[PDB]
Amino acid sequence: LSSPVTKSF
Amino acid sequence: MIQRTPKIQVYSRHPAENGKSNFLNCYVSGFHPSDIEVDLLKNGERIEKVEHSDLSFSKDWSFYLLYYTEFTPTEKDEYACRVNHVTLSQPKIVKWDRDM
Amino acid sequence: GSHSMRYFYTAMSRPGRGEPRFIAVGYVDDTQFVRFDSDAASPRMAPRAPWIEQEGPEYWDGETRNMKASAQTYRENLRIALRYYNQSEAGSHIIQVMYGCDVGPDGRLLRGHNQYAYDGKDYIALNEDLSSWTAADTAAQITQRKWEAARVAEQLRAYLEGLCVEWLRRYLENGKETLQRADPPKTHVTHHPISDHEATLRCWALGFYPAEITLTWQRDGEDQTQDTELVETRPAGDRTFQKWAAVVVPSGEEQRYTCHVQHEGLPKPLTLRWEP
Repeated sequence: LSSPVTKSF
Repeated sequence: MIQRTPKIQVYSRHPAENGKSNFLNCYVSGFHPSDIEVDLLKNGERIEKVEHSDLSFSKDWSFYLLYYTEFTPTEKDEYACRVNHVTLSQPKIVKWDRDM
Repeated sequence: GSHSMRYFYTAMSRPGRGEPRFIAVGYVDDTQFVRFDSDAASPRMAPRAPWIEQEGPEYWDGETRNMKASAQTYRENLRIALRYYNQSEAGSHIIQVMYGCDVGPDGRLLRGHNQYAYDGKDYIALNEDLSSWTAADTAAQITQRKWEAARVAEQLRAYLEGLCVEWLRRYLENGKETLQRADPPKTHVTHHPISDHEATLRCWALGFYPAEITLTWQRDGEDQTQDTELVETRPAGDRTFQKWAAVVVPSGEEQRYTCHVQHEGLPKPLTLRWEP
C-alpha cells in the first residue's frame, strides 16, 4: 500500500 | 548535469537450444537520465513489438529496463541489441553470444 | 527470512512535450506487484503480480487516486526545484523517490526508508530515526525547513511503522507461495581457451530468486577479486535472475580454481570446479 502525498518541496 | 551511460547485457531466458522457443533479453542498467532507445535485432533488422519492463531504478538512482521478445534460435540467425542514450555519440550494438 | 516493501517514483519533465511523466512501481523483495504511468491511455494503479489481483475495487480506486495526486505534487516539485537551483525552464529534469519498510522473520519492523533525488543526486532523506532529515545541499535545506515546520516526518513515521508493515505482512501471506519461496541457483562451469597459453573459466548461476547472490572464484583457496570479471545480476523475465563470474587462467592450472556460490536457497554454500 502506497504512502499518501506529503507537502511539496 | 551528471549523466551515466548504460551497461548492456544480451542473453536468453533459458539456455539456448536451436529450434526451441525462448526469450531474447536486452538488459540496460546503470544509466541516467531515463530516456533510452533500445532495439532488438535479427540479422541486423529491427524486431517488431518488443516489450519492456516498467521503469525502475537502483539504490544509486540509476535506471534499469529489460527489453524482451519471444524467439526461436537457430544456427544461422544472429541476434543483437542496439542502444542509444544521450551519453552515446552513436548507437551501441551488443551481439548475442550464447556463452555470455 | 527478512522482507521489504518498496515504492519507486520517477517524475520527468519534458518542456515543449506536455506535462512531466510520472511513473510509480511497487515491489515486495524482488517482485514487482503494481505500476502506474501517467502516459497510459487511462492511467490507473494496475496489478503486476498474481497475488495482488484479489484486492478489491476500494484498493484499486484508492491507489489510483493517490498516484494521480502524487503525480500532481511531483509536477509541482519539479517547478519548485527549478527555482531552488536557479535553472532555466528549457531543460528536462528528474525527481526520484524511494520509500518503504523492512521487516524481519517475525514481521517486526527493522527499519523504514524515505529518500529523494534530483537529477540523479541525493536531495533529502528521512533518517533512520524516522524523525529527522539529512539535506544534501542548501536547496534541499529549504525543503527540510518546510518539512520540519509541517511535521512531515511524523506523518511518514506513522505510515512506515503502521500501514507499510501491515500491508507488507498481508502481501507476504497472500503471496507466500512465491514471495516466501527461495529458488536456488542452477550452476555450472564452462571452459573456453583464449590462446595456447590461457583459458576462461566462467561460473554460471541461473534460475535463482531472490536476486541476492555471491559468486566468487578462488585460486589455491584465495579469493581472486581483482582478477574476476563479474556481470551485474540480471532478470531472466520469469521472476528469476542470472549471474556469472569469469577468470582467465593459465593453461593446465584449471584445477587450482574453485567457484563458490552463496544463495538463500542453498542450505550450504556450493563449491564448483571445471569438470572436463
